[PDB]
Amino acid sequence: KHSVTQYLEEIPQQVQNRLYTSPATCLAIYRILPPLAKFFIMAMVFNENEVPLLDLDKWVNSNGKLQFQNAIKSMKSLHLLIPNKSSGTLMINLNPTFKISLRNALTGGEVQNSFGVVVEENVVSLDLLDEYSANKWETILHFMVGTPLAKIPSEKVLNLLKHSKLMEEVNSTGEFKITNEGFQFLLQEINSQLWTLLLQYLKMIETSKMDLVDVLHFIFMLGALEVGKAYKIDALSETQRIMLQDMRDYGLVFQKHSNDSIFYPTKLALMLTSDTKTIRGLKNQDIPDGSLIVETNFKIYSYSNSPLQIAVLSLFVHLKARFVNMVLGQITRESIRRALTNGITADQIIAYLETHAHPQMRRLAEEKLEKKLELDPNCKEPLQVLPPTVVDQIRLWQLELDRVITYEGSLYSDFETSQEYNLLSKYAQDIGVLLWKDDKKKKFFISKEGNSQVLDFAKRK
Amino acid sequence: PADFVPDSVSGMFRSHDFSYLRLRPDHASRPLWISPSDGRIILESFSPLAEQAQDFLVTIAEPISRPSHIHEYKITAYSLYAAVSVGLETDDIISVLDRLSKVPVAESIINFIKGATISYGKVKLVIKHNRYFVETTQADILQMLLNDSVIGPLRIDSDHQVQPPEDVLEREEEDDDIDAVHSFEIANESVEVVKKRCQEIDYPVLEEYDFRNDHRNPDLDIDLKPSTQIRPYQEKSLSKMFGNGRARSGIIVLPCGAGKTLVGITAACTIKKSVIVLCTSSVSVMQWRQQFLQWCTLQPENCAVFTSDNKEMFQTESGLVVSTYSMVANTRNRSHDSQKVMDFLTGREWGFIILDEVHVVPAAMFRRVVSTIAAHAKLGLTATLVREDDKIGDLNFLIGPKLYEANWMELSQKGHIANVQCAEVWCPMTAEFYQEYLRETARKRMLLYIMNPTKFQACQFLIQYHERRGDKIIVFSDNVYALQEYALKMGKPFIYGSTPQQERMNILQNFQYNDQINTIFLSKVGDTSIDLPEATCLIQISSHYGSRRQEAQRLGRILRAKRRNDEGFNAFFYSLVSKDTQEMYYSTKRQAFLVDQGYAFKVITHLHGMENIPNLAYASPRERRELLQEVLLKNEEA
Amino acid sequence: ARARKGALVQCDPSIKALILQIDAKMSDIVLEELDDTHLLVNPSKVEFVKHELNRLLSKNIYNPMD
Repeated sequence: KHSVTQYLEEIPQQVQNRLYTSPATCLAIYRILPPLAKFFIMAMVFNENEVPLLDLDKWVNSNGKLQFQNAIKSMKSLHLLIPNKSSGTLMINLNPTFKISLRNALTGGEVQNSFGVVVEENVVSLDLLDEYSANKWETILHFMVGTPLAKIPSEKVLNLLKHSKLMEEVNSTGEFKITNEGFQFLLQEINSQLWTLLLQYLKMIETSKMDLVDVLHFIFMLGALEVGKAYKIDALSETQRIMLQDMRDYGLVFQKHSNDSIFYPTKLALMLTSDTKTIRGLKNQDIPDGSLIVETNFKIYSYSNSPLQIAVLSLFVHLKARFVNMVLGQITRESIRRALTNGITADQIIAYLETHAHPQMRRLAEEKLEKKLELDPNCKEPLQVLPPTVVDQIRLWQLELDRVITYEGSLYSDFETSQEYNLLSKYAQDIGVLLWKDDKKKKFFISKEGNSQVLDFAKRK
Repeated sequence: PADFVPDSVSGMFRSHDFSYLRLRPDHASRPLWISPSDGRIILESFSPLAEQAQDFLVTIAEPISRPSHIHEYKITAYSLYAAVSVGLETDDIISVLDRLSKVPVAESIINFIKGATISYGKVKLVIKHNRYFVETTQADILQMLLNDSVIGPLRIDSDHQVQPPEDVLEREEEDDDIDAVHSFEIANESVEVVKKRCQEIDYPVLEEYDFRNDHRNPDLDIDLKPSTQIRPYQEKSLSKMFGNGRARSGIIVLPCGAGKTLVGITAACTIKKSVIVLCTSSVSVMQWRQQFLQWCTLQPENCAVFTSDNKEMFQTESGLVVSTYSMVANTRNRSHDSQKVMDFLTGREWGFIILDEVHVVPAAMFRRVVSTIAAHAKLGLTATLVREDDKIGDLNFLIGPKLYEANWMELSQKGHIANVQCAEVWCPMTAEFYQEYLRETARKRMLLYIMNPTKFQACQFLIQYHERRGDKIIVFSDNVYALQEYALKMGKPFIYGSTPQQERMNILQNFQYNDQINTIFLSKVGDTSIDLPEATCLIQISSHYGSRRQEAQRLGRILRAKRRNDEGFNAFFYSLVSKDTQEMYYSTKRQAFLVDQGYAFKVITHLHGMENIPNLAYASPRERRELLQEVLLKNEEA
Repeated sequence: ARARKGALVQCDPSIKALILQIDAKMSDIVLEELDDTHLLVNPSKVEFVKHELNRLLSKNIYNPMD
């Protein structure tokens, strides 16, 4: 988890304070925080007198009071609060801007931005655009995955992917295929897919029109609700418009055509901070949408399917014979080499497959599990929960296929004594260069380019 | 030739290409939808009730029965050929597939299925009312008699005869196919090649060998004797040799040794004719005469068996016979009185012949029985049909494909055949032998494989584990040359080929019901004798390519021959797999059909506790490097 | 006093000999038999060799069972 929070906190306070104007964000980020934060924030939310510290520690009893640190670190980490060690104590209060940025929002303040959604005549249909972006939102996966349909045609979007370079494919030939990031691309479907990308916008977002609130606000304003109009008409900065253009271009925004309106709030924006139900021509029903068979017979077992996720699942198994709702494809010791041909371990595969395609394998989780949870100490010999038999073989083949590690560069060789190692190689294991730390080796390893602190101290020894 | 390959080829009909699926018919109709073009098997949302449906699935293909909604399936060409015994409404299966037209219904496959229902029951080879004739019976193989020349010109225009069913009886198509397009009475001369001509002219023709419909016999020296009983896997085989018209025979694949004489008793009892019986070796055969041959239905006196040293009463009784192929499957023959026996019985029109575990038997020697008896009917009994000698004519076009399989995970729900959880311990390797393994040559490389230090550390651990939780052991290995050294370096008995008969007795007597000297080793000819009714702790150590089949078959008699019916039966198998070595891939290729059978396998490269063994010689690796110096010797002999 | 541009390869005893045997007709391409689990190798032939290294584990199985 990249934990967008981590991206968030990267910036200094003035920028943080810059952003806290848009109230919904303050609320949005409020959701982000661990509960203690959420808790104590309220505790300070409506008392306009900075407060000591031990009191808060005196709020918590024993075990769990570590989260206090995990709490207080976080808030301090982004410095929402302002410490005051005036009287030796810590007099504390939020960034009042942010605090009022909340309170105003919390009790109907002057939030024109967070309340930028100017509702209008609702022309939105449920199936209306339900995949209308979902197509573009799905096709991009294929276009990213590399498939029959040019679902990844966004020149900016592609240039984003190329700029993002998270995909392991031949950009020289144009490919940005399943790298580990591509594998990760397969990994975090919605929360991962959205966020994992969204930063790419920021990743590309460095050149012109910083306007981060007008950027971020365009996000959480989207993250707010399907207000449709009242902003896309006017209530958005030009940075919003480009973001609006980008959002629709990213698909993540439910903006219709004609380039003059308030775009609808596509479901994605809900999914952006949902962590809830996420599924959604006219046939759109799950959970069986992802349909497949998991078992120790090394094959495709597919009645239902996601007509891309299949070829996605193929990315570790050879397609041999497509049929209407089934395909002959043998996922075997041979097939797994492909995920290693890309290189990524199919370890993500395990739980995901133990999580996905079970819609077609629901009788499986009882033909296999038998709920072998409480009978654990009554039998020395459990039964396939969760099915490891191929997974062991996988884990077997895992090393068995991998079975090597290579290094390259120069080779430092035949050192002198136990300082350069136990002065500056556990210190190379303390300044992050080494590509081998074998103490007695008297020889150590890096990657050729990586010496800026490697031909520097052993000379000094 | 005389026989046909078609008895060892399961897992077919897999009709599906890069665009197999037609407009999903069963998409709407979701009561049941097997993979049609394949013939695969899959349930449907309007229909999940499975368990009773075992039989209908039995008609077609291969399941996955640790599958959840259902198991797998497949098409099968000769599989419909087998189904002719019932011979039900052919379109009904298609009608059954009517709902199962999962894609747009694969009428071509359906036609293929109609074709898949073409041959069996559509047989064609004439027969006549106490004789044989030149005609044909069903549509699938009709002309397999009439238009013939060894069945049609080897069908003789003789009108009809039971009493007139003899002179000819173009040899006795007493076991002819389904009969009588205008049927020209069969002759006495030349079907020894017809059986070859058949598939040669490719007639999928359903042989028929009757119960009383050949009166070339005031029906001869058998009679019905039914005293026997039945465990849940008998009757199908028994009625499997009836069909239409008049009766028939065939070939059946089994883990043998289940009182298979008893099932042999019936059909022979049910023809009252001239029959002989055959088994491998006076090494093998005696596990037959007297613990599983008399609790059954036969009189105590008749039969004779022949080795001219292990000879019997020949020229004596009109009754039935029993012999060994390899006895006369060869110009091997001990007492020329063998040729006092040879000529008749060879030349004798036996109504039926019994061959047993002809599996290992090569055409290069198996054709002798083909060239020996030519009995009016035949018995198909071996171990495995998918093989290494998968050559052109398997005994099928002589008798037929396999008739009855075994059953393992869900019929044994009537009788547990020894619940298995197989083990392969993935012991790593040292280059020290391996380096000159990189210097080695022809199979004398494999000896180096036997020189692995890891086998020892595990070997006692197996003995320790088994007795730490206290159940005694049966082991498997090969290449006695040093494996014998292993034995009395394991503290355990040594067993070796090239061995006197005397010493074979001291192995079991104060050893079986005792509880102390509880370990055993095996040779490469001793396995051709017996396995204990004890110690299903089964540990493989050493094997060899190609033998894998019979090696895997060798493992068979332990568990399947067992029948005790408890609640769980916590039984297991174990094996040694020295990692980083030439064979395990072939062993995986051997493993390739391990859990094929549903009898499963689990792997442990290292368990919880392998190293707990302090009694291992070579505990430090310099004795293992002393071993190196001994490792040289034979491979320096090599 | 040295740093040859080398290519370490973490390895195994048995495969080392294999890898040695790799050099054993493709010498100089390994650089030092560091230990059973480490080997200095050839940027010009490294996974090339590991392809050659694959060849032996390809010489191992070939695993078609076809």
